[PDB]
Amino acid sequence: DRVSAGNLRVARVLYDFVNNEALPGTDINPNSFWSGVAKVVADLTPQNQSLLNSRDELQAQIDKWHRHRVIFDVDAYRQFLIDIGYLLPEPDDFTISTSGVDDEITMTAGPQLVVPVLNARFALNAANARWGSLYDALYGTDTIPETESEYNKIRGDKVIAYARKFMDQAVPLASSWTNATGVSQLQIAASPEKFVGYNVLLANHGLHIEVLIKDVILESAITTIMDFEDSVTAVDADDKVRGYRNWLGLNKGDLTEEVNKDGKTFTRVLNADRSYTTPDGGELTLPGRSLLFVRNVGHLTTSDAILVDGGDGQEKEVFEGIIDAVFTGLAAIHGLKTGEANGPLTNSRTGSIYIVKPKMHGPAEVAFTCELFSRVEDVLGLPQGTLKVGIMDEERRTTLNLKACIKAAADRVVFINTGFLDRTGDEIHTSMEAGPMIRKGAMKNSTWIKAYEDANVDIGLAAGFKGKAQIGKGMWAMTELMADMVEQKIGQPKAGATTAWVPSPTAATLHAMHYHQVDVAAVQQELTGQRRATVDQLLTIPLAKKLAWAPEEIREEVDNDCQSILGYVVRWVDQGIGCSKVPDIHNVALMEDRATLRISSQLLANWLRHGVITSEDVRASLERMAPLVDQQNAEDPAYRPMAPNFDDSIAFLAAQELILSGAQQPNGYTEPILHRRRREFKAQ
Ligand SMILES: [Mg+2]
Ligand SMILES: [Mg+2]
Ligand SMILES: [Mg+2]
Repeated sequence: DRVSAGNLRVARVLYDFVNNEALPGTDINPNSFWSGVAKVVADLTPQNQSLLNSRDELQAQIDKWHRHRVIFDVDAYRQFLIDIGYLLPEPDDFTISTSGVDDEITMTAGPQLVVPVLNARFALNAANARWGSLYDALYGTDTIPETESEYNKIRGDKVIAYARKFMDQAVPLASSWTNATGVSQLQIAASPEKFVGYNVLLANHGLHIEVLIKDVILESAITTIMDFEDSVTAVDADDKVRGYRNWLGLNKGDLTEEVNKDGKTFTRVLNADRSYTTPDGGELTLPGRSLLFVRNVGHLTTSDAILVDGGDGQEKEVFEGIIDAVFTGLAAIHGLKTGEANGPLTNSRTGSIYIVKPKMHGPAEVAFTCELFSRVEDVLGLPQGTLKVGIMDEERRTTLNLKACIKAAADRVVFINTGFLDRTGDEIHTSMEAGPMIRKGAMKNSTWIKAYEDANVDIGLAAGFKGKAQIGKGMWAMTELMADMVEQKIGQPKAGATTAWVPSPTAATLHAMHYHQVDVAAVQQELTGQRRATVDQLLTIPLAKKLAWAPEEIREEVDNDCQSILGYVVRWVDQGIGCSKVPDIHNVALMEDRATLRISSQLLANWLRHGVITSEDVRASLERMAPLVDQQNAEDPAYRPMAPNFDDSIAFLAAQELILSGAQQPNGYTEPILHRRRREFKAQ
């Protein structure tokens, strides 16, 4: 069940999906498509492999360098990084030129949702999360404490009062909103231009508020990243094709999903755009859906969805990132076109497609991404420059060369984002040989992470992002702890981030309040010109000093890390579920994703390498945490317990192998082990 398409031996499920579902309506001759795809693969594969080899070669050099330099000669270290080509010169100041970009990205500051593309139900909700009920968000979360079955009026009243107080912040009266006796320029029984329409529609900081006359709706997830990478499990052509079909469906605009509850079924569909009467009596139409990005995989992994003849290989698995650019690009044409075969809805209003590119190391790797995109646009007949790139700043070689990384994509970049979880994973792996690292929770307060976050913004603004491309920060992982999020996450817009990552539609609605409270444009303007971080700060390796930890602190870290690896991996391996809510050793429900795994496994691998803990301690902790995870999953009938037969569980062995072999994984990446182990489970 592979179709010969010249040099490509394509899994039929993929071949049929492309020819039967994706190609018609694109005006791309099917034979030209496969031939052109063959050629991109032939031409770009050697450079892809070469880039990966450079990764390994640099890491080998750093490992060796630390063998005797074990401490700290900062100057010698820095000059070594220069000599080996790890740290490259900063180019001169420039301004990005990226154009054809939507207003959601250039003009608006607000939340950005990330969702697993493989889950249609979740994807649909994510795309529809552009608008959400503040009342539902308040009532349904701990943002309104339970202090002091059916609706509860004493809660609803707190909800109403909270929204009222929010109204006084975002759309202030001339002379609280509470005292309003009714509404009719708008009148209530400060800035009159914040009345934009009715069907009552208000705008503050470029974001809409709708008061139903009853409820307050907030424009919430302005943009949404449909994720093929860390939040999904996709290890073969079957899984990939599920992902590509959902993405195709979102871009056609006809993705639907049946939802059955309480003996009733409703079909989930995409929301229409929203019409209003303007105050002059004219018409206004606003987007009903989040502007969609897609997160492709990075440069590392290969996929047997296509096996390749020619070049330097023998039926070589194709590079996954290459095929993601092709197939996510192809599907996204329908989100730009308006013919009969292209579905009822479009995504961009401006002729762009937005791909998030993760896990890139350094400017050559950004240049290669841009060439891939260029070659794909050629095969697809999209104008050059249509595939715009969201750059994840989440690898040390990228952070340290960030200005050159942006310049390498100056014509295509629509964001940068501090993917802080991967970035910490890379920090640990890169300096693995330097000595034992501080605890995961100490990393938050480290010199390097502070310079990483600040540099990103500075370099962004210095490259002229204000008004042209987002500057983003990272995910809030604690899904039930929304009072904490409303309290803490205001820090990101206050730091000049025009966007930050949220885990669900409800979190998007609550985080949107922060952008009403903080004028991110003015914050960005006050940041303009400032230089708040240094290369020497970034190069401060977060090594633990001696006598850093009482033995209980060591033990708390180990169990916490093992429980989190196990809770996430067991669902990954046994169920093919890539984004799980997993309760830590302190109880709290977290969004675990592959990057959370990278951090935990690398920290443990580092502690093992330097004798902070033993192999025996690791096994012991894993065995102790297994049944806790089994217990957490008990009410799920699809779950199979890991205990007591730990060595018969592929999931368990996968968690063990991530830690015990963690030091040998390229840059600490979890895919080689996880992909291997998921395939093993499927074939069992
Ligand atoms: Mg369409
Ligand atoms: Mg649209
Ligand atoms: Mg990441």
